[PDB]
Amino acid sequence: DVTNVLLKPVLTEKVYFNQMGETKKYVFVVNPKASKTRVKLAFELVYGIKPLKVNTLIRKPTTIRGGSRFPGLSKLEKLAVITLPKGIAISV
Amino acid sequence: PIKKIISRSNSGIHHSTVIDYKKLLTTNKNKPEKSLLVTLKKHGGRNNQGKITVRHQGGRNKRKYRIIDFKRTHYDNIEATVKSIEYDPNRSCFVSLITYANGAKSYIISPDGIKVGDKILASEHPIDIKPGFSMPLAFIPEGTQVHNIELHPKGGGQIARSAGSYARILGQDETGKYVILQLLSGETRKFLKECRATVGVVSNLDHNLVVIGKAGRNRHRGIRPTVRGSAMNPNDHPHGGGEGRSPVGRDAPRTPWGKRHMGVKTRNMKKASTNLIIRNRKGEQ
Amino acid sequence: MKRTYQPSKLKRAKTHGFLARMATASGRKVLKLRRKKQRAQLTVSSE
Amino acid sequence: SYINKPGKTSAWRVMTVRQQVSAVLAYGKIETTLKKAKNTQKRLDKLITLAKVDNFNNRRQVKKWLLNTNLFDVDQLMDHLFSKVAPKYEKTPGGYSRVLKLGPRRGDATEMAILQLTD
RNA sequence: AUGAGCAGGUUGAAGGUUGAGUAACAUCAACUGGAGGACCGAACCGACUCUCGUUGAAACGAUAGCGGAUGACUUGUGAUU
RNA sequence: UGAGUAACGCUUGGGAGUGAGAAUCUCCCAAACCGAUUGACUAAGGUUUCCUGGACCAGGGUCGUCCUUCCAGGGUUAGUCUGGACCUAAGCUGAGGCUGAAAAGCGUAGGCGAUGGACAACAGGUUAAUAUUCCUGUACUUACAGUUAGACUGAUGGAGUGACAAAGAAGGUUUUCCACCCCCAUAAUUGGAUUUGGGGAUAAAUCAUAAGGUGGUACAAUAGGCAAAUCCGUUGUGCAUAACAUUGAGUGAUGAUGUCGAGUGAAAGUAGCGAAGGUGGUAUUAAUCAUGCUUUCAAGAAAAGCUUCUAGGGUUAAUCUAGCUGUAACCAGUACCGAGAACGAACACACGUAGUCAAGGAGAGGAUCCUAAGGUUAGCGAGUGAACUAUAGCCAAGGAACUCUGCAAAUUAACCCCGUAAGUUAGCGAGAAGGGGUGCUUAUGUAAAAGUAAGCCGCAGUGAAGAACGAGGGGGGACUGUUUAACUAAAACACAACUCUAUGCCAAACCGUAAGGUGAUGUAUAUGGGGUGACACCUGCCCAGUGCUGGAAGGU
Ligand SMILES: [Mg+2]
Ligand SMILES: [Mg+2]
Ligand SMILES: [Mg+2]
Ligand SMILES: [Mg+2]
Ligand SMILES: [Mg+2]
Ligand SMILES: [Mg+2]
Ligand SMILES: [Mg+2]
Ligand SMILES: [Mg+2]
Ligand SMILES: [Mg+2]
Repeated sequence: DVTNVLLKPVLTEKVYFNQMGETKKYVFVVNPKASKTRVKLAFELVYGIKPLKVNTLIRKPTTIRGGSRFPGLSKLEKLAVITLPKGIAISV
Repeated sequence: PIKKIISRSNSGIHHSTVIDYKKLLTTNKNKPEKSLLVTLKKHGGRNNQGKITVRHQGGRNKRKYRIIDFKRTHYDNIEATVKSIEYDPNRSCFVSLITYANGAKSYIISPDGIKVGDKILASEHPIDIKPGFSMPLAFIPEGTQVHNIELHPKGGGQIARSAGSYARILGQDETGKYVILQLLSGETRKFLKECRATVGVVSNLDHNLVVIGKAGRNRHRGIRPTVRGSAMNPNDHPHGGGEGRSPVGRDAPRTPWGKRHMGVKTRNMKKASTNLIIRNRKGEQ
Repeated sequence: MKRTYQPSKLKRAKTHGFLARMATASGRKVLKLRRKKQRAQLTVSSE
Repeated sequence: SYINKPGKTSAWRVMTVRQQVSAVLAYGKIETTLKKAKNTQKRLDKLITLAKVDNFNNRRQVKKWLLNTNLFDVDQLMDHLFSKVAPKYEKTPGGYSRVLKLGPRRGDATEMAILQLTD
């Protein structure tokens, strides 16, 4: 409920391609230590719409900046898609 | 009795033999009763440290220990009845599945002669002498074949329970207690008169006449190759080394370790049981 | 031919892992030595 | 060295000749190495001179050499040949193709040449 | 400890049944049965020979042959000395 | 310096296009190899190597507009898949404790530990990248609350089941297959065609059916199952031949007015459109029933789980079963490669790496040759065709004269048919040796085919590809096996068997200081150790010396 489990929404062409359907599957990146029940409860508290389904995945850190004399590591983040009832939509 | 196996597999010749298992057993199908089976974990010659303490022991098949009642204590003056005679992989002899009147199944070591439907009893009062009966040695008359003897009273039949073994009664001692026994292999001992036993020789008398033909059969039986000393190197064995088929060098043959081996007495004389011995397969004490 | 390093991350973790090196006194001693040398990859637990 | 490429076996040589002459019939010009055009020209001339009769036997003989191309399949290439290429050469005794030399390639300095046929 | 694998095709034991035979045995003939650290031979395992290679393709290999190939077999995973 | 020398570590040709630059990039057409695999799905392993756009410093044994390289952006979606929240095997760890200068070692209750057990989801579609996860269609499972009907519920404990070896054979069942039929396109300039080519399908799930398989059955007594049991076990009685219980491949219907579908095809072979989507047999094929059955001995996991039993509870009720309404279903993996370029080999290294799918022709076959589905252009080329090297092909006459030796190479080779000696442990020798036939057509063959007859052709008829060369005598080891990874595979080691020796259980021997453990949950028909090494016949003399055992007087 602290709403420290909704870090950011991501807007990619795949996300839009899913948006021009009818379920309007909104997606977010969430606190990796959180869970699907916490994510859906937070979504209910922040918008007021009870979600239909939640699916999650996490992107493992990888080598970034290649060979540049100072290579680093990427960010480990969890993405949580949030389906909705067919006849509803909301902004972000 | 043994049944000769004719291989006719044209790669060498082997005159192997095997106990008949057909006219001696009953219900030759391997269908043991469930309630008294516990699996044996094959130590494989090794030890809790994981090292090898006993050489050439490993590779046996997977067995299931048949819980055998040696003590014969919880059931007294309650009649039983032999149900079948199976082949027990763990030991050389044959096991009978008996059934007491109350309805508690158990395994005992089958004396030779018994068949399905016979009736046996075990108690502490003077009873009959038919094979399978059990009673303290103080009541058994002299001369009868006896097995499943134990050293300490209420201890369970450690002594003389192998296939085709027995022991002859030889009366009592002059002290009144310590009834004298003529154990197999010449040794004569003294047993307390309150020790239990069972009359009748042990069945499967022809386990000695078997002739294992193939090496693989022996290996499946749990035995591994034994490398002689003369094949060894001068390290790892006192008989090793030598530039080809050397004879034993030292004064006397040696063990893999330095201990003297041939013809050397090794029993510990300072055991309380020494007073119980009359002859030790060669001579007095 | 079959070389001498067939990888299996489970075996690596159970053998050289941190908790494996925290099981015996000698493991604690070698951990102390590695802290003294300040090695960044202290154990195989860190990639 | 014991194992090696199959190399330029007789079958590979004659199949390359087949492919090149088929391509010449299809298009009319080829940019290939000079010392391959100088060999292909023989079979090219033989096929051109053999096709000035249009009997079924000559078409059967021609079948032994042609290979289908993106522009023309084998049967359509036969029809093209025996219908318009051979009539163009009904009075020239031999020498139906010319092999002129280009500049060397930057890759291998090999001496590319054009195998071309015209009256 | 726990699983897995052995393309295919041969040979036809013991035992049993039937009949003969025997006073009863033994033994003989036909049918059944399908055994073997059995056979031939792919995957698999191994390394007996020649050549090549020896700053090699390779810190032990390649073509060609070669031996075993239902077992004292081969192999994955886990544990231990 | 060696030196612009060896080497560049399994293969092509052409058209068009881009671009400054083209053998090496893109597209197109062929071509050649792989095709029991370079084809497809994955475990482990790697950790972004995946997709799109851009770049060609560096890396690519050459070039580069291009790359598994570099830069920018993007991509993995699970109540049902793999693992955890369930269960234990080997084993690990281990409160107390035992043991040990100290550190520590062993070990009990407990707790972990899959390579195994139990457990609910299928077909299709969709993107550049994911799909039993997303979407459509259809379902299933478990909790939780309420409601309705019925019923007394029964554990942390007991019992049953769970629950298992190897080999082999037969049978049911659809399949493969064949034949017929249906549908679609196809009618051919090179001589003759009145055909040729392709396709003929559907899941989980619910209901009914179900060939079969498994195994006495019901009643009455109970002195056993830490405690009680109606359960199990035990004992009698009648019925027994099928009844009962249990399980069961497949079949039928819905699922499906759907999807797929040969092809047709516009803006791409793509969107779309898309016909038939069957009959009978089978002396062949696989897969299931099957954790079924038979035989043999080397006698073939545990726990959880499921059913049941009472205990204990409930009674002014709980709890369970069934239906209906409603709510919920957690965490981690999900990309890609999976190998002659992403892993282990320092490499874009000819090497190694578990499992699964495994088409056609001849073929017993996954052997062999050419191919189907599908994939590739072995990341230096072009010339010449000298010596010389390697790998092939062949060689007249002779046929081991070579040589340390027939090393190497050469002959035979498949199926069918005659024919097979000495010796022997009577099993073998033995595919012994030595010979004959195979092609095609017609006829006859039977159920197919082998077989048979007639005829024809060639030098040749498993016309190619894949198939044992034997004979005789001797030494050794009885035999199958194992052995010096990376110079020695044998006469060496082991082996079944023989003998001797030790050991009566807290056994001898062994690891450890010791607890403790192996020996062994075994008991002299057993176990440890030395020596010989099937089998057949034998194993002679010497106890002076040494070793061992025994000895009781004396000396030291
Ligand atoms: Mg040069
Ligand atoms: Mg020079
Ligand atoms: Mg030179
Ligand atoms: Mg060179
Ligand atoms: Mg490879
Ligand atoms: Mg593999
Ligand atoms: Mg094939
Ligand atoms: Mg092949
Ligand atoms: Mg010897």
